[PDB]
Amino acid sequence: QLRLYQLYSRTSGKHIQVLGRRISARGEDGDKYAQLLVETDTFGSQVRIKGKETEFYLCMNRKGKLVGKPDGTSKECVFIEKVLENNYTALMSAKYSGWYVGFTKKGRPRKGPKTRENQQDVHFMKRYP
Repeated sequence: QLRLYQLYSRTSGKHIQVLGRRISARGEDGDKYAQLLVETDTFGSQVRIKGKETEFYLCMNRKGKLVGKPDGTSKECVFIEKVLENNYTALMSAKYSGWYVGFTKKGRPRKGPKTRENQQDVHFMKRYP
């Protein structure tokens, strides 16, 4: 299943942007770089996230850095989607368990190794523009 939406960062107050190679969470509602095509496998656990504008996939490299890439074949470009008890959604790397997609209050992306599930930095709400 394919779906289109935006991811609102609990800490940054803005939406995730796939600007190209660079990833950020400073998108106003409706920002063209914040429109995300999200692919969900038949199990419902794993997702690929693609910026609709740039066509770059959101991925996490070995250094734990979030980065956009044109090629989304890598397992670094897959995330496990968890709806938490607090009703936010988190995105854990499928390649690097225990590492999460996250951002600072200024929308700067965080390093996987330095994250964990209970951090607000890694919490998101889904949004249908």
